[PDB]
Amino acid sequence: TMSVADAHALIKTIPDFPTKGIAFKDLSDILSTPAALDAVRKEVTAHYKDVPITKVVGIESRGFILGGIVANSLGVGFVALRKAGKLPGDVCKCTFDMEYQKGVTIEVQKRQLGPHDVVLLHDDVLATGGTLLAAIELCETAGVKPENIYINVLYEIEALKGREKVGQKCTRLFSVIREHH
Amino acid sequence: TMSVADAHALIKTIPDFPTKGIAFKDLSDILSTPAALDAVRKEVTAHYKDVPITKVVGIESRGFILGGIVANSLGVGFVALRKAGKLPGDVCKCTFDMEYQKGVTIEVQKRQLGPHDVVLLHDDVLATGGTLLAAIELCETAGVKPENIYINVLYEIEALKGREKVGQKCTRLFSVIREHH
Ligand SMILES: Nc1ncnc2cc[nH]c12
Ligand SMILES: Nc1ncnc2cc[nH]c12
Repeated sequence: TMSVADAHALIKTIPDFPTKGIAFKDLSDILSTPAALDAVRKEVTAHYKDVPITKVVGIESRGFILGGIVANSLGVGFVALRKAGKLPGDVCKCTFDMEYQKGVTIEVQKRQLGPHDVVLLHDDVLATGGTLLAAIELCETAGVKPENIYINVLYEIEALKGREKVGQKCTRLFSVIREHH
Repeated sequence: TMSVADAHALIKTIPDFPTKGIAFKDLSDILSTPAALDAVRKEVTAHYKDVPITKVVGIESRGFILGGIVANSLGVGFVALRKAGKLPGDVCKCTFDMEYQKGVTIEVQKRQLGPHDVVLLHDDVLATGGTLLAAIELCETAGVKPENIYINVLYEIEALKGREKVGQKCTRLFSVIREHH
């Protein structure tokens, strides 16, 4: 059976992608390898076994794959947070900046979150933390209480100190894998 | 316990979205309601219980959520098919047209699929079938054999006869829910 470390070994670092100067972390092989995906999924689910999560909020398409898997594994519903224009109906919005794109607008359907929810935010990679900080804000504007937000990321690039950045709004941050030094 | 019909009742039809003249099928409430998501997931997994699927290929972000859930449930890897520019590394490409967007380019990482694979393509909604037809093409260019491709969609809008369109390349098409007449 593969371990989280084995999953880690499947990650590829692609230079100058999408734009030059950006070291892209390709997590694709963890997702296409069942034993590696199970290892990472189990790590997340065990971690929140005693946390009364009511919804998993996947941050953009990048967080949909494992986000959905975790939601179904925990037995809670999944809610998508997407760039503006993709979600229909009443929505809450917020504008932010991420590692290789500045001026993005995220949205969430108003009806999917509120005061009663305990949210597990999920993102594939934690870089500058701009996307996550914006995501916490959105959840809170929708009515989720600050103390009821937890964060999970598959891969953390500690060098960019995104953790401290996000720590201004949420300090319950669990990363499955951290970039090797 | 909710049934597939109950899941169906959670779907909302949004008029003139994203552009006027388009009747958008909002599947969001099935995904945020665990009992409805379980009902649909179970329907898909039972259906392919005896099919030797080796990979689930989710068609764009729209197919990532349930696509990932099905992949992990079946115990196979998940492979993303995305619009051009989003996937890094060597890729196979193809250009198509969908209900409210003409001139889209889809891609798949070359290394994720090949001759040995039995693919379950998954898309959230089957409309004109342009996206699916293009997806089958991509899989085949990557090396997947025509007889080794199966298709699953969560919701089928039969009125647009996408099924016959896709039937030119693949006739193994299972839709969980079909639009009411
Ligand atoms: N360096 C990086 N690698 C992979 N995904 C992201 C997303 C933001 N920054 C990234
Ligand atoms: N009418 C429609 N509703 C929801 N999703 C899609 C995707 C293509 N056409 C659609």
